[PDB]
Amino acid sequence: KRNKPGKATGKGKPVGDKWLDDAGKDSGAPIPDRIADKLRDKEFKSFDDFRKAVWEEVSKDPELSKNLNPSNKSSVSKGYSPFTPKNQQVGGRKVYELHHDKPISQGGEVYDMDNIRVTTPKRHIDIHRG
Amino acid sequence: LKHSISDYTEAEFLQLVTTICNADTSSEEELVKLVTHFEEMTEHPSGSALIYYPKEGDDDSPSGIVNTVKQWRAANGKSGFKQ
Ligand SMILES: [Zn+2]
Repeated sequence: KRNKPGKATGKGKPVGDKWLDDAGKDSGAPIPDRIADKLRDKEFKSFDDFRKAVWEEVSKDPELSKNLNPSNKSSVSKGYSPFTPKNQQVGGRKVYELHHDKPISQGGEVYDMDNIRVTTPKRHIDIHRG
Repeated sequence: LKHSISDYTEAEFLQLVTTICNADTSSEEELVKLVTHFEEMTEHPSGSALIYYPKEGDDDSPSGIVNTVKQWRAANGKSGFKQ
C-alpha cells in the first residue's frame, strides 16, 4: 500500500522551534500545519515521493528551516531527511524517519498527514518495540 | 587512499568535508556513507555533530570543521594528515 498512488490529506498541527526536538519523545512530532497546507491534494506515486516532498517543503519554509544549521539546510534542499543529534542515531539510521501512528498493517492511512509523525531512529525503534 | 586520516592531505580532507557540507551527492544514501566515513576517520567523540550540531563558538564552515578535527587529533595523541 506504501507503493500505490494517493493524494495527501489532513491538517497537521502548529509547531515551534523545538519541532524536531519533539521527534525524540512520545509518539514523535506532528506534520506542521504549514507543510500540510502546501501538500494537501497533491498526488504521490509512493510514500517515498511524499517523504521527499516533506523535506523539500521544510527547506523552503522560513520558520522551519531557520532551526537547521547550514549543512542540514543543504541536505533538506536536496529533499533528503536531515541528520539527528548523535545519541538519537542507531547504526546506519542517522536521519529523521516518518512514522504512521495507526499502523499501515492495521489499515492506517498512508498519506493522511494527521496519521504521520516525525521521529528519530532511536524513538522510532522504541515505539515499534513491544 | 581513504582508510585513515593519515592517508589524506589536509586539502583532500577539506574536499571531503566540503562535499558533505554541500550535500553534493546523488542520493541520501551516498551522503550518509560519506558522513559515516568522516566519523570513522576523525575518531572525534562528537561524530556527525561536528558537521550538523556544532558546539557554541565553533566555526561550522568546511574550513572550521577541518581545523576542529586537526586540533583535536593533535591534542589527543592521534596521528595527523599526510603529505
Ligand atoms: Zn513507524
